[PDB]
Amino acid sequence: DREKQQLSIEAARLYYQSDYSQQQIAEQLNISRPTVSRLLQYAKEKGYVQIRVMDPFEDLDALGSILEEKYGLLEAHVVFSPTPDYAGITHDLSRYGAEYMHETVKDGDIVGVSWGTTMYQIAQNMQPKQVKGVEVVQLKGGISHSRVNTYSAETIQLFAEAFQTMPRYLPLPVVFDNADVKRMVEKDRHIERIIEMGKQANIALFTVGTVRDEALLFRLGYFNEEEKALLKKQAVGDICSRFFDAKGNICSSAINDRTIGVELQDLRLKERSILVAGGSRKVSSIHGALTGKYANVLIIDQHTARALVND
Amino acid sequence: TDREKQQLSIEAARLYYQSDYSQQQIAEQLNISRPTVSRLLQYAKEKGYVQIRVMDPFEDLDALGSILEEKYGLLEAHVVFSPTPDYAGITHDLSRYGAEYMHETVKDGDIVGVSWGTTMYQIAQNMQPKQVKGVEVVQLKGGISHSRVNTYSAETIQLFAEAFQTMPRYLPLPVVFDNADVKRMVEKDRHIERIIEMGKQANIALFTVGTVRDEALLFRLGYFNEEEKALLKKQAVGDICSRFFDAKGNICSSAINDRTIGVELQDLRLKERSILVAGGSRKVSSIHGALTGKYANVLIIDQHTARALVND
DNA sequence: ATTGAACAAAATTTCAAT
DNA sequence: ATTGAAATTTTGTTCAAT
Repeated sequence: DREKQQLSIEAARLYYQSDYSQQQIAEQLNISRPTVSRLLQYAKEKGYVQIRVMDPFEDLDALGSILEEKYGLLEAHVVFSPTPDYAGITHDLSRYGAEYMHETVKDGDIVGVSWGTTMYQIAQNMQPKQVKGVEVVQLKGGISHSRVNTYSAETIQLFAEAFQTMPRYLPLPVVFDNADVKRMVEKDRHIERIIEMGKQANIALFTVGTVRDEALLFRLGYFNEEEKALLKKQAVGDICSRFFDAKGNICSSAINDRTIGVELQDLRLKERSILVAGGSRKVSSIHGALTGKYANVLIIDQHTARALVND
Repeated sequence: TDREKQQLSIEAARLYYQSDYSQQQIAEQLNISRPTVSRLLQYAKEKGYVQIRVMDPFEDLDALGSILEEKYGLLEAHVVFSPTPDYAGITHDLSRYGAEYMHETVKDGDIVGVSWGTTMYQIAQNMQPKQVKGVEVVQLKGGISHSRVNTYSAETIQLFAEAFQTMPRYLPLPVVFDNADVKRMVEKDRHIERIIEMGKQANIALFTVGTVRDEALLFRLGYFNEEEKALLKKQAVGDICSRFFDAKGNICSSAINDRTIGVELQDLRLKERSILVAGGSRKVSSIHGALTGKYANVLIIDQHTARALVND
């Protein structure tokens, strides 16, 4: 009684799993084209072919709402990434970072920047704007040397150009050998306004770093091999090379007190402190940072965002 | 790459399908052109926004797989839909599934044996690159001096290697030696044996079954010297790795298969996953003899050939 | 219930413009 | 690149036709 059902199931499939024409189907079945159309209608009617309007948008909205409540943030943006490998996440996040900055930055904003290959990516997306009275400042200390390009210079430059301003560098190394040295530098007439502008910034954009032995800070030699072994133990991640713990506290003030850059606690004051991070290799650093309540805007992927809530 | 267009596009697709609205109609509510609406719908399908699934009695597909999954004692049986019953049409579709399966299957530190074949090469091309490490990929099948079609042997194993962040282990030997003694002491050469041994160590194996007709050039390259060509034609049903067998999956002539190069057949049964991709209306006899020989424990086959199998 | 020419409404897609 | 207009198939739909 049901050799028709089989045909309807057979023909309907060809027209959906082969991208076949109605007339393509009528050829092999040696039947009329109108008949084939009727068969397809019949299959839809009894539900041999069922159609679904999956919309991840809704999912992402709600997930964000949880992170907003969980860590008490102003904004949480969950960005869809098709892949959970680090690279794919980075790219998708980066491009959203760009868009957000473009939408967010208004005439007369004071914008603090950092460097990082993360940070560079967000910048690279064009994000140009006819904005006025905007200034852009370096928040993170620099290097003597590195095996990879830091892209530090170009990073802040591109930000500047895009905002019809020019860069305020912080022309200092990330770490001084001695704390007294560090104190006396930050007080210099010129240096101080740069740090002060750092603190004045109403926008701040940064990533959090990893603990892998492939970290730039580990490689470059401004840290004791002996102390790094101890420091790594107590430090989940870093923002601008100030290291925190699983509760967001400075793991070592001894070392932090000889580290250059705007101060972590300053971040809490800022009208928008924007963390972009993601990647399942980084989840440890993100929890610490949000616990420290250093960000009030979070940009994160759904892989990492899932791992943060469901834990 | 706009949040609004993704939202607007999906809403329109939702409207067109769910409430059964015409593109013209959708264009009314959205106050846009009819062509635009059509493009939006295409975009939604493209990014997988709208998903269409076809359901049926299990016989048609799925269980169609389980019945022989259990009949031949195979671990896995995958029946792939092909819109047509000719070889090319089937091969193409099987090939693409082959690629996907390998991508899902191959894990860090696998030993992967492959072969060559017009079949094998398409699976190879449709292979997806993968973030995997410690993987090794080895040649299981002997080679040729010459052929009228390109064997694609080299590129086949190369593409597999590249995709798995390893490099190729070739077997630099002819498929057949004139004399069995020659063959034996070649296999014992310290360099060669590492390769054959790695062949036996492989926990994954991927191969097709060449039919009697297919290896007519094996017949035609002066091997088997004909007095054996006859013996093989009538008896053998197929050939995996240019080794032959009969309908009950048994080496047809051990005399001949003792001067043949490649990873031994019986080794295939030992492997954690031995994956046969074959199908085709003209090629069922071979599959019959390969699955009976208990060589494969994973089968990838089309529905035309799969039904013809259950008709024994 | 059921074909299928012939017609008729419905998407596809090039063509031109912005 | 994008949007509509315009033409062309592509899907549906009346009609009993040869």
